[PDB]
Amino acid sequence: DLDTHFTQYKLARPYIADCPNCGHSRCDSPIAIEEVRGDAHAGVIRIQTSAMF
Amino acid sequence: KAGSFGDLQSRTSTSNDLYANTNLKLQRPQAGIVHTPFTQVPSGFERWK
Amino acid sequence: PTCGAHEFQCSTSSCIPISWVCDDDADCSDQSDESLEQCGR
Ligand SMILES: [Ca+2]
Repeated sequence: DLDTHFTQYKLARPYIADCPNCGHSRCDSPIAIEEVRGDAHAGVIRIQTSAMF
Repeated sequence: KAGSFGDLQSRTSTSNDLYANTNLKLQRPQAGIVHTPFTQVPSGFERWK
Repeated sequence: PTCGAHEFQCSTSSCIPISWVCDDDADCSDQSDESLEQCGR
């Protein structure tokens, strides 16, 4: 079921954390790139952010 | 040696024990923002490959 | 044959976990999981 993968994700929320270089001057943004992982074999990467998709 | 081959040695694939030296060092956060910046030598397994 | 209690067999001795059924993904080779009967869509 699609709902089985979201049972513990309904209890979570987005957050605002700082990240450098939104525009020019290191904002506080709803999108905040944390822990980019790039150890695959065809240039496919996984990006963890603060927003909820 | 923190950068050569054995900077992360675990006795089996799911061991709770884990030996790891990586020359981790914490730095001061700057100019009034909340983050934890650190500094460590890169991976010795990646350098071995 | 049949698979275990934590696996749902699609067809031709290839089984997937129980949460992997009707989850918008045709994981099985015969795509039996999302069929209108098991999924109803
Ligand atoms: Ca599926």
